[PDB]
Amino acid sequence: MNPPPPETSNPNKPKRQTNQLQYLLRVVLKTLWKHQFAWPFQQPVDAVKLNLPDYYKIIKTPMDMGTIKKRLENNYYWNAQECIQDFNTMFTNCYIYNKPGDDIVLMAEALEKLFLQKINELPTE
Ligand SMILES: CCc1c(-c2nc3ccc(N4CCOCC4)cc3[nH]2)[nH]c(C)c1C(C)=O
Repeated sequence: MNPPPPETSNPNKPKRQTNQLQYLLRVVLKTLWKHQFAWPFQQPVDAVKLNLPDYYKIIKTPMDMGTIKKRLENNYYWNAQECIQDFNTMFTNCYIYNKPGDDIVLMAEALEKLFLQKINELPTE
């Protein structure tokens, strides 16, 4: 069964915009989004549709690029490290749930390298 998706806005959580958060949305997220391997990561894992009944029995901190995008659009993060942490959570969840050699893991690995490539240099303040 599917849990509620991660929140994308919270009235108790303070919002912020930085030059690095604008970078992560405009170039990092939006370039990754257009990659040929992006499609499995553009929305939360639908355990019912994908016939993965154990996915949320294993993954207790789910994360996907659609949630990250909405969070960036809503100024949900305080800084860039908070957003990068969500990207790393998405990738690690995929390696936790699946095994080396799986097609999904090969796709995740390709996207992680491109992500690291792009966050290697970020803008300044
Ligand atoms: C292999 C199952 C899996 C997916 C995934 N399988 C998908 C199949 C179809 C779609 N579609 C979405 C809407 O457009 C039409 C096609 C999205 C999918 N995402 N993602 C992740 C992170 C995993 C893991 C780690 O097990």
